[PDB]
Amino acid sequence: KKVKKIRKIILKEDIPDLGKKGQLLDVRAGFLRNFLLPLGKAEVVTPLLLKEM
Amino acid sequence: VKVILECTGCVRKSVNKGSRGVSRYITQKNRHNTPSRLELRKFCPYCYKHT
RNA sequence: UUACUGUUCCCUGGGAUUGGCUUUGGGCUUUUCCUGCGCAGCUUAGGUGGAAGGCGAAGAAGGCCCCCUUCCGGGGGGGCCCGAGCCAUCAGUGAGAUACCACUCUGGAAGAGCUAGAAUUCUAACCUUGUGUCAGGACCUACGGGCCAAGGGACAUUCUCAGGUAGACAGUUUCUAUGGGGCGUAGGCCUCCCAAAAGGUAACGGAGGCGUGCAAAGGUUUCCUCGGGCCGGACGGAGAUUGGCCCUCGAGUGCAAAGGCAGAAGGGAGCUUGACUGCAAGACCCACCCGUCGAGCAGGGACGAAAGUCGGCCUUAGUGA
RNA sequence: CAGUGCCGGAAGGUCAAGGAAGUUGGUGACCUGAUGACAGGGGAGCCGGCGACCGAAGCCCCGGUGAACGGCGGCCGUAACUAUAACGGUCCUAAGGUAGCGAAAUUCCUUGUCGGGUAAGUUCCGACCCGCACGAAAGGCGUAACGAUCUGGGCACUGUC
RNA sequence: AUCCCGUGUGAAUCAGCAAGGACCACCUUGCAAGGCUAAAUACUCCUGGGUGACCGAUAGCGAAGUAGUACCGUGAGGGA
RNA sequence: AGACAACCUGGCGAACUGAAACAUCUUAGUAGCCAGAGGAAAAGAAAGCAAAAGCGAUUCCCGUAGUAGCGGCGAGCGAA
Repeated sequence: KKVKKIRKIILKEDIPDLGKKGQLLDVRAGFLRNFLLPLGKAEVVTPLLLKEM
Repeated sequence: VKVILECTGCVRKSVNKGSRGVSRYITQKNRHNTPSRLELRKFCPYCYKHT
């Protein structure tokens, strides 16, 4: 019935799957929370950091 | 089998004085179809009230 | 309890906690190539448009052969050989040049995307485990904290919706008459008797029917009227078609009975839909709710030359707020 | 193993929420004709309804399963005197009571017939059998021992009489 | 319709948004998801003042003297 | 941090009953139990009501109205 968020991110260290610290692949919500944010292996796309870095 | 069946006029939905469908139910059709000239419709006379 | 309605336990699907891949294939996509024997013919005419030059040495016509499709008519096509052409209103044809273009529809193939489906898969959260690990002034082989372990693995667990589902559990019902109750029968309408010469009348008092049928068995204008005896004529028979005498309406009238009806309400013909709309004084019945008849008027008709009859059916059952 | 239960299948059918191609309806900028009185069709968008197809278990369906719920049939004929039927025919179910026991804590009729016991016993024991309606783990049949058990006859002992 | 809640998706903000009993337009009112606030108001185991067409000894409080007493119940509790 | 007569707010919340039975409904969100607090509490300053006319935070009494309405359109409930 329903799909869940597919949330943009930006990286902090190379991904063995999608990109080497540059790409913006909208990973998944069930993925940013554990591997990406626990392991500090990603940063969420804040509109604040974008236009200042 | 004596199923009911209603008869009907010549509709012509209009903006005239209240003109309107005029059903007259009747019975007995165990045959082929039967129309009849039941009358005194909205318009005064009538003929061939079918179905 | 296989009575009614439900709850809980349990089972399954949808959503949430919920993630990595990398594939198989279902439904949309978007870019990559063949597809065509209406007949007049240069001849297997693809529709619709731009439409006077494309296509060539980043190397054609032609013949030598390979492959695939096939209606063995030919079509797409690799290789080599070849080396200065295959081309347009040039006319046919509803529609044009294989010069060429965008594609494209006739359908068909694949790497590209959504959401699923399935499959295995690992690791980050989840469940589970640990004599293991260190300690706080002491241990925590006193449950437990952090830590790494080891299994399991996005399944399970929980939360919500949905289908199924144990009387395990709950909330309730299960009629009355009934010459005691139960068993049996009965429960509404119509007709005859009991019903006592208006009406009405009771009993598990005695006889029966109904829960319809008919486009005609309705409506009109007409005509004649049955039966059961006897006599005639072959089978024909006790009883079937055909002519003559008694008759009380003993025949019938769709279905029960009573009352009715033989100028018929009995039977048959002619045309037809009045088995219409708006109604209605007054009556009958009358606990109420119901129910029944109705002169007469207006419209618009049928039949009938006219008078007149016709808003269902010989009347009472065929129906329920 | 017919019905039910349970288990295993689940190929096909019915199969909920939900998902969903479409389709439909209202509202509606602007549009259009007439005596008088007002409609109609209608961009967008916003709100609705119906919905092809998809949607698991369940059930239907198919097999196993009775120390799982339970069930175990009648009528009509013939044999060597007459009879009773060793044996046959018919509808039937899923099949038609096996072994044992039997008028039995189950037999109504019924103090059933017969034998023993008694002077006389509807009680009692042993048999027969037409088991109204016994019967195999709601077990069948029988058992030595045991019973403040129910039941029949004894000897001794007595105011029970 | 408004009004608060469980599950999941999950807007805009003033050339906006909510309400005006589905919904859609136009108009009118009010503008959410932060908080606080006196009075008029209901009450009596009670205290003070007053009143009684209220009782006056099985009535009035159950109770006009050691009355929740004696007594009864294990206990809650009953109760002269 | 314990106590409380009644009044109040919150959470959980029955049943006998009425419907001449009874499962929707009604007794009723009453009783009771738990949790707070006050002399009062709760509510409250407008995303309100209205209706081409106006109001202006709450809370109570009168009255509209036993009307509108809801309802096995039954018993009954009953606003503004």
